[PDB]
Amino acid sequence: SSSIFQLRLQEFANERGMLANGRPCEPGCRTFFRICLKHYQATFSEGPCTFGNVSTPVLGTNSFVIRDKNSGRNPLQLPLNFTWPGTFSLNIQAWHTPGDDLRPETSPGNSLISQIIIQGSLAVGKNWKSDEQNNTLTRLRYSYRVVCSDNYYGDSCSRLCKKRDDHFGHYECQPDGSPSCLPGWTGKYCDQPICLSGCHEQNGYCSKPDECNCRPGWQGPLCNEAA
Amino acid sequence: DECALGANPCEHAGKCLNTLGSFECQCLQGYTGPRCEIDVNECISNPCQNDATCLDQIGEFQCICMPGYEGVYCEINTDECASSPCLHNGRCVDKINEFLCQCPKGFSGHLCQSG
Ligand SMILES: *[C@@H]1O[C@H](CO)[C@@H](O[C@@H]2O[C@H](CO)[C@@H](O)[C@H](O)[C@H]2NC(C)=O)[C@H](O)[C@H]1NC(C)=O
Ligand SMILES: *[C@@H]1O[C@H](CO)[C@@H](O)[C@H](O)[C@H]1NC(C)=O
Ligand SMILES: *[C@@H]1O[C@H](CO)[C@@H](O)[C@H](O)[C@H]1NC(C)=O
Ligand SMILES: *[C@@H]1O[C@H](CO)[C@@H](O)[C@H](O)[C@H]1O
Ligand SMILES: *[C@@H]1O[C@H](CO)[C@@H](O)[C@H](O)[C@H]1O
Ligand SMILES: *[C@@H]1O[C@@H](C)[C@@H](O)[C@@H](O)[C@@H]1O
Ligand SMILES: [Ca+2]
Ligand SMILES: [Ca+2]
Ligand SMILES: [Ca+2]
Repeated sequence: SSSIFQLRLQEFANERGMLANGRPCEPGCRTFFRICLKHYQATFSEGPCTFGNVSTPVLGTNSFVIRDKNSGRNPLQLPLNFTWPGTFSLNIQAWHTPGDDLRPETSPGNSLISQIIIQGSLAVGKNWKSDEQNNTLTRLRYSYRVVCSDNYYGDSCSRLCKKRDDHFGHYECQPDGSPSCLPGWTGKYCDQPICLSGCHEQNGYCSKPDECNCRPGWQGPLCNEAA
Repeated sequence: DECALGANPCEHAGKCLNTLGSFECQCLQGYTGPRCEIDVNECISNPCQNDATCLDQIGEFQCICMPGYEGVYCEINTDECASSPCLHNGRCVDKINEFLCQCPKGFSGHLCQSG
């Protein structure tokens, strides 16, 4: 995967602890989430989660604030098998499980609480796009983004840069994925040594930075003196 | 020769081959650029028709069809009347991801099969 869809769940409110069918959660709504990501579609929803899907363990009961956990993770991660199309559909479902929190999705007694559906445009970037969905029973607060995987760069995450300090290159990685040459090197892949200052362009050369070596028939510190 | 000097210069498991006095990469399918660092965009040729969406994938493209379309390029309108669904000699009309049965007088229902 070259890019990742990241979704951060921030706040959920279900103050009366109700299910979608109108029955109250008993004793409380033990809430976990289901995420369905897919391509943009305006027509009534058809078919599977084409961009991927994921489920969470129970994060809270009834109303609760959801906090991040770098390592039940939040933000959630959906790694992508494709270059990011630029548009999407997102479906978030809130569920109640009467069973144990280990893979609540596999539990037989689950009942839906509520769900939302969004669609739109998103560019790859580190900025979080923030959204709220309020209805009379429940509220959901969240934010999302698409960022590159480690060592992928560019507006479509299509360019790979991995830092080198050996024979093939001496560089770091810029935000656009282009190599940033360490001091004394040049060229696209930073594999060209910058020869000593004033070393004759045609008659002198270097294999190491800050050096001047003479081609046949030349002499002096800068290799500019014929024979 | 030159590939021996250092860690493989070809990204994405590419194949280094020495050439005289320098070198080149033989990239796995779907990758381009001198050192295989660029993911080829297979969707550049815009193969997908009928408002379909082209997914650029590694070494291949996939067209996601609007509902009711099929084929590699979403170039085929699926014939929903192929199985002859309509009963009591109703008329099947092939629509977009749908089929409408027009019943003769006195018949009703989706497949026109009632009193
Ligand atoms: C959904 O509900 C939340 C809280 O119940 C709203 O958040 C407040 O929105 C008002 C304006 O609508 C702001 O003046 C407040 O500052 C917001 N609260 C906080 C803590 O920032 C949210 O706006 C509601 N959404 C809609 C569309 O009405
Ligand atoms: C959800 O993802 C799993 C694999 O992670 C897949 O087997 C399943 O078909 C997906 N469900 C939908 C509705 O796309
Ligand atoms: C996802 O990517 C892997 C390797 O990148 C590939 O082998 C696999 O077929 C891809 N999935 C699909 C559905 O094409
Ligand atoms: C453009 O369309 C061709 C069909 O010839 C397809 O094979 C390519 O992958 C696409 O870029
Ligand atoms: C054959 O009949 C079925 C009825 O379910 C219809 O859905 C298909 O489109 C058709 O081929
Ligand atoms: C990709 O999928 C197709 C079917 C359309 O819904 C497009 O709008 C979307 O980008
Ligand atoms: Ca060579
Ligand atoms: Ca590709
Ligand atoms: Ca049709």
